[PDB]
Amino acid sequence: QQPISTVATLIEMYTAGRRDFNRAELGDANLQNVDIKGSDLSYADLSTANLRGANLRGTDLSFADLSQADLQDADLRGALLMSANLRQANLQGAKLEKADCDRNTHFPENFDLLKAGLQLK
Repeated sequence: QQPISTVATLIEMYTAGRRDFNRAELGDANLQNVDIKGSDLSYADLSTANLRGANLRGTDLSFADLSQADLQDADLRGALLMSANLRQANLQGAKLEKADCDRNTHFPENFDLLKAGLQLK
């Protein structure tokens, strides 16, 4: 195997039933409105990815680089965000209720974790 490095391939495999996309290199991927719920994206590079409206429910995004990702209106409910880098992510309208984080998750500056519904882990 190899880490996935293209949208086409990610989406082809995901509908093939694959869910391990550990270490995916998708740093500038256009993933607007995709449904990849339940995928393992831990350690992925999504640093300038367009994830607007994406369904990321129940995904494992631990250690992922989402530092300047566009997550507007994305669904992250139940996702694992421990040690993820969301430092300058656009989280407007994103749904984070019951997503899990830890002391090492880097959220944006004014981001209200309580109102967002985050859980510690």
